[PDB]
Amino acid sequence: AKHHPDLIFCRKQAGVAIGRLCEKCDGKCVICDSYVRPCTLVRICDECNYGSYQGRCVICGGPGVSDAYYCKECTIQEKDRDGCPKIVNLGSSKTDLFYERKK
Amino acid sequence: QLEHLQSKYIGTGHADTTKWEWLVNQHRDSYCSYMGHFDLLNYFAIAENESKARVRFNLMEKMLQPCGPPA
Amino acid sequence: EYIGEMGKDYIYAVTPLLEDALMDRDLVHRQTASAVVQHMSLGVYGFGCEDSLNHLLNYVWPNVFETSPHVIQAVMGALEGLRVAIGPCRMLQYCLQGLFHPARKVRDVYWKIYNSIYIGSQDALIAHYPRIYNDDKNTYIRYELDYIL
Amino acid sequence: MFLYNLTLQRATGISFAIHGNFSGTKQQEIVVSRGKILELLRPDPNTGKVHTLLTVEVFGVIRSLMAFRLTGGTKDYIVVGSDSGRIVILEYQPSKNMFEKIHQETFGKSGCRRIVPGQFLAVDPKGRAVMISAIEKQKLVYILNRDAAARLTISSPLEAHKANTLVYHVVGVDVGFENPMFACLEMDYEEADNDPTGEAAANTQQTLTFYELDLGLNHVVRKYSEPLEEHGNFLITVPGGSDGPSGVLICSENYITYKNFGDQPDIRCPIPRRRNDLDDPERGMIFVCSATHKTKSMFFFLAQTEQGDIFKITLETDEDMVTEIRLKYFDTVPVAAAMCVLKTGFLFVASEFGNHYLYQIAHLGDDDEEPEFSSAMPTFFFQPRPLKNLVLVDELDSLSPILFCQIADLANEDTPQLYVACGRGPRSSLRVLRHGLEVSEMAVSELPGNPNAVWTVRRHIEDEFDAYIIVSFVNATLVLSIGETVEEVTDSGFLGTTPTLSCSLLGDDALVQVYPDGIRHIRADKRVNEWKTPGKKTIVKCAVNQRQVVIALTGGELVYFEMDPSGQLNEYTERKEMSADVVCMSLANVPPGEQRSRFLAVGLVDNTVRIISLDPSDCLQPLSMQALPAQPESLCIVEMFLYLNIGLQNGVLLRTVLDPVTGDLSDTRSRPVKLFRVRMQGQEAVLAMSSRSWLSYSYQSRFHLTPLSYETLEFASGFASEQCPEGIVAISTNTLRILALEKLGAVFNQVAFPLQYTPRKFVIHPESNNLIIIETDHNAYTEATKAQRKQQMAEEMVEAAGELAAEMAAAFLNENLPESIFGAPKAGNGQWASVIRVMNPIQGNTLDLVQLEQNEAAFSVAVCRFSNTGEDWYVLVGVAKDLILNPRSVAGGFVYTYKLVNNGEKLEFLHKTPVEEVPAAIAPFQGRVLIGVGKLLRVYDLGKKKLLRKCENKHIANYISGIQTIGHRVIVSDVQESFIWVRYKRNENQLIIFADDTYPRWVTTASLLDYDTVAGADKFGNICVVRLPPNTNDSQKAEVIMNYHVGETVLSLQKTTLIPGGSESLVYTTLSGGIGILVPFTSHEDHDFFQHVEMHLRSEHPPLCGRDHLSFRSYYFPVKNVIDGDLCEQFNSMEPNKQKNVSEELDRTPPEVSKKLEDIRTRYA
RNA sequence: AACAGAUACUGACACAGUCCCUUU
RNA sequence: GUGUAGUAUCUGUU
Ligand SMILES: [Zn+2]
Ligand SMILES: [Zn+2]
Ligand SMILES: [Zn+2]
Repeated sequence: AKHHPDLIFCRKQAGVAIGRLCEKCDGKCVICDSYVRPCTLVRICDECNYGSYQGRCVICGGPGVSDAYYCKECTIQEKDRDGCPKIVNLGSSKTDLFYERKK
Repeated sequence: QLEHLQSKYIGTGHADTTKWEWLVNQHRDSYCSYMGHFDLLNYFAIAENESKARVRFNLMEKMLQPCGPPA
Repeated sequence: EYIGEMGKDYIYAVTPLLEDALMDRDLVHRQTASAVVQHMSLGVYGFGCEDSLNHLLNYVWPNVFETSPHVIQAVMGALEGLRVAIGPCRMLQYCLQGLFHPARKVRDVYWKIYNSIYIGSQDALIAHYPRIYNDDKNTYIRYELDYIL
Repeated sequence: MFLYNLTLQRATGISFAIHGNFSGTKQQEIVVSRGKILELLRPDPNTGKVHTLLTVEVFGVIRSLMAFRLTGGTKDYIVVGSDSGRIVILEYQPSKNMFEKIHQETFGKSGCRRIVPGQFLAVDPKGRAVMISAIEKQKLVYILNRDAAARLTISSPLEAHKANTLVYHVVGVDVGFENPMFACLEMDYEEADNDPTGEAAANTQQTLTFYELDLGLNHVVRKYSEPLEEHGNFLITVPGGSDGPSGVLICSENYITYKNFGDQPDIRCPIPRRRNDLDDPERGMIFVCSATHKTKSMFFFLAQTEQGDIFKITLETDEDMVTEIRLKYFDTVPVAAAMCVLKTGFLFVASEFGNHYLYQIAHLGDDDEEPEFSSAMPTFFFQPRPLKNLVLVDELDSLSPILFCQIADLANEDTPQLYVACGRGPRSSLRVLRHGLEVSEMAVSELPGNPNAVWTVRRHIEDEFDAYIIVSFVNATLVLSIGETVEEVTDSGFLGTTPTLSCSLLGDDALVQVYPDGIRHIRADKRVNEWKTPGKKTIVKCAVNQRQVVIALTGGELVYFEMDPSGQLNEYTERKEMSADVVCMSLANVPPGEQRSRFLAVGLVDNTVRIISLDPSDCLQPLSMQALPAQPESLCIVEMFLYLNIGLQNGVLLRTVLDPVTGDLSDTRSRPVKLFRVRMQGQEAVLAMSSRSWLSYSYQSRFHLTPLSYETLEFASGFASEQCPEGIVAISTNTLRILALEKLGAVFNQVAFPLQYTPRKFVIHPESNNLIIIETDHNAYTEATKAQRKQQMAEEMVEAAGELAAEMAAAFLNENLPESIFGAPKAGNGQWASVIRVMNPIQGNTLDLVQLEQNEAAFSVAVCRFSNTGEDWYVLVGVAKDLILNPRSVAGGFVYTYKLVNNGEKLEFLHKTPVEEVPAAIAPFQGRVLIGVGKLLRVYDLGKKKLLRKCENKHIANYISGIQTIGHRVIVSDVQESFIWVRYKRNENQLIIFADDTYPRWVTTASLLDYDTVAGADKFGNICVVRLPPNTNDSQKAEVIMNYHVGETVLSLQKTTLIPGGSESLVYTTLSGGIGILVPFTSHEDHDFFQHVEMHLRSEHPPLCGRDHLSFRSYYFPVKNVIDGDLCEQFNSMEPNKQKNVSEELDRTPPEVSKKLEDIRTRYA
């Protein structure tokens, strides 16, 4: 997601695994969050696709439902040839929201 | 973060970058491009009577220490 | 963004409005105009509409010396889109003047722009580099390109 | 303004020529790689000829190519590394005749980058892993494996990166079922970039490193790293495991070394030097390529030298320890960039510049007259000699280094020819390329009469040669037969008194005589079924068949005959007559699938053809009708799914799909047209005759229409004999001719004339149509200098006190090595040689020759005339002196003037004029000339002692490359800037520039399309068109209106017309041997249609090697107003499902799209 | 220039989420 | 309605 500067990409060398998206993140681009013209499949590194993490959401980590894709603009800009777009951080909004809810 | 992405790649500079190393990167990339394409190598091997293997060997030799020693 | 190819017929209609928006009076107007420029340039890529895109680049370039992160991101996105649509030669010509500026706060911005240009399509930068006259001890001229059959 | 890119000839320059088993059979094929074309070749194992099966285009720069097979497998695969950041595995399909992509994986950005792999493509000898590497820091390993479904799979890449290192070569090590290992020639540069003194640049040596792939732990680790002595350039893999030892052979300058890890003392052997070599002793000596011929009995290597000598390396070893290396001289061939030795004893030599050759190894070259050399022996010499261990069987024509082209009409033909100046070094030549198929005449016999129709029916069906040759006169006949002596048979049983109209093959051995009085049947056996047609209205037309005799009378009175197994004639009681006569009619060949010929087509005066069914129930009863724009002339039916070629009274050929009713009609362009069916390349073709010969062949299910390159003929008949199995017996100008078309030679028949050096430019003398050619080479000797050097060397060798009395000097001065076979004695980086040649282009014989001195490098030529004189031609040659290329520096220059009196056949010296720099361009204008010396532009006029300078200008940015002028406007090409517009003012004598460009360009050539438009090429392979704004007065800038990327450097742009009656086009030729054109659209609807077709094909038919077509065409500048025609024409070879899908997206049927795509090509070219 | 207060604006930013090793 | 990152403009005290 491009709306949170704190998040961090893994972007290691990609493997043969295919990324997945949950219900909330379905139909989006893993780089810019765009609903227009999915173009190319998303692949992730074998460290991300291991054990419990297998078949989870690329963006937030929820249960995987549908495949991930790159939008046409990212493919034109060759932003797809950069490594696994899996997010490794947990974010500041999520933890604070959880703590506020569990107040 | 954009700066982590650009840091890893070889060839990118920053504020405290000198001219010699910039042109060294230019020359190395130019030699690699010459090696890559085919008709440009044919041009170089016709301009001077040398076999393509000799031209490739010379270009590879020039990759180490181009543009002279540093300051 | 929604219309990719059939958007070259409406660049003329919105060009004066974009020029008005990109004027140095307010930050958000320039931010959103830069976003429009980025999306339009990515859309019209490959269909030979570089004439108006050059004018839009000329109008959007003076905004890179900003400090707010959102405007910075919008301007960098617009510059990347214009680099894709126009070609690395024009962007290299633009960024080639301040790359060794005496001020420290200008070289870093020019180097960020140059790195963004360089990571994408460096093999074109090979053919688009400027001639440098060599120094007393260092050879700076690529004599191989001057061979003539 | 949109243009449409087309190609007439593809590149013929081989870069990689790997070999293996790709068809899955026991026959081996060769997969060669042009710059961007992937081609597969199959040499004939009986006649030695090489054939082509697939010529797919990949739209990318191929950087590496290797093949492998999995253990226990039979079919090999193909691995491709290219400019796209992907690795692709391919697989040949003999059934579909196409390449299928099996896998592709992305690992980085696109383009020929420094730190993106794709340069080296080492593969495991067994087939367990593959490795792709970059020039710097990047190495990735993939693991290949098979599944339960008998399909290959690929694993995730394994990284083996290393900072601040350079890679020279990477090869796979044969380890024999152990952990796969890879060896590389690494070299570090970390410290050398940190030593201001500069000694750290020295004392840095290559290190041989081994990378072992740990299959158990799934990671790659480097184990051994030993410094080397010299600098190696490439490695060789030694067959190990069960046969031979492991390790790699390292090739360096003047050395070859064997090394192996663990415990091994290395062995070094010096490379033998040529005896009595004329080269400078300063230079070194390296190998260029190699090969391997491992076999159960033993294995040996082959190696190629710079001079062109093939050695034969044999390793001598203990039980497991190697002891010595044994080098022996095998033969000498032209220098090549890749060699491959196959089974059956064949050697394929892919020359890096020029033609390609195929040799058959007759002897292995052991214990022969020549001695051997070994590392155990304590600088060896050898005597080169003509071929002994090789025999040439085939040659593949190619024009790899095309340097200058000029389309004109220097002969008396009506069609322009192409005069190319290809070639490099002593193998350079000038060729005459003209559209058409080559014709070879063998035997010509004169017939004193007017032969109108001849046939070549065989005596029997199982006979392999045509025994009957019935030459028919106007009122008489002439019978002939095939044999060593062709004569006239008298006792043949044929009544030779009435003219013959056709010769049928009714039975296995039966023939009939067709005359304008009926038909008499004369079978080979003693049986004649005579059947005359009494009356003033005799038979007019005739249609022979393998089992039928269908004829007709006046008024369209058709006659039908059928053969029964008994051997009689069946006449139907029907004589249906139409209102008009027959203009053309014939039967089709009898196919085994159906009983007989499917249908009969009869052309009529009313221009309506009728397709009469051959069933007795509806005999002589039509079933359909078809009209024609003009008078029908022939109705030949071509086989191979069939079509029907129609002849017309006007010079247009019409093809109709096989059907009783008319279907898709294809038209192609004042005399009657006659078609004859012959056997071409094992395929049934046709031969039309409209104004010249026209042979339409269905080669690989593709239809071509290319004329036979010969003078006009009239009649033809197929030829079959032991000497010439495939040919034509033709009659023209009342003589008997023999034709032979064995080699295909699709288009642009070639006739070459040899040269001495690399040609630079040539001009045409307008009065006499003669060429003035200037040649120049670097690192070369003139004749006199090399002769004097030879004399000095012989004197020194005599004085060397080798017994004071040595007889070797006579042999040495009597020893002359043919330079076109043994190469040229390269000397040094400052030497040059040049020569000026006046050549007749109709027949390539020199009419004059002028040799310059040492270090005289010609760079310009011009044929002009001056105002001060009248009828006085002149030749101006620009010459350099003491030119150093890489440390660029020159010492002066000169300009020569000649006189050219005797019809442009003599060159007598007039004077020479010193200049301060090298004159790069000379262009006459307005009775004077321009000479561009360095960055200075000057005007000169003829005098008596020298040329006098009038005007000058010193504002050109850099070196001046070329000059083009029109009217009072002259355009200046620059080495780095694009174009400069400068005007000459006569009243003031000032040259002032008024318009230039914005984008710098390394232009190599320029052509003027109009008063304001210039088309310029580029060093990097781009083509651009630039136009000056209309409101310009001769500061100001020019606007770019077109961009493109051919992918191959262009050295000639020229606008002219190729086919008579067509439209002019912008013909260009490139440095790799390709010939293409750019054409405009005749309608806006056509432009939108082609644009949409290109978009859809780009969408659903991506490039084979993983590149992006639009990104490829926008490699340096974004593409503008050019539509790629190769991608568009790729539609015609796609799968039917995709074809119908795309066509329905086009709102057309696939045949309509095919016709639309073909029409523009057949119009412009 | 630093400390503090107030008012507007951007990010198709998010809303019992849920934890998916927590070890003997 | 609330919380997570930022930004701009005003006012008071040194
Ligand atoms: Zn990852
Ligand atoms: Zn999600
Ligand atoms: Zn995207």
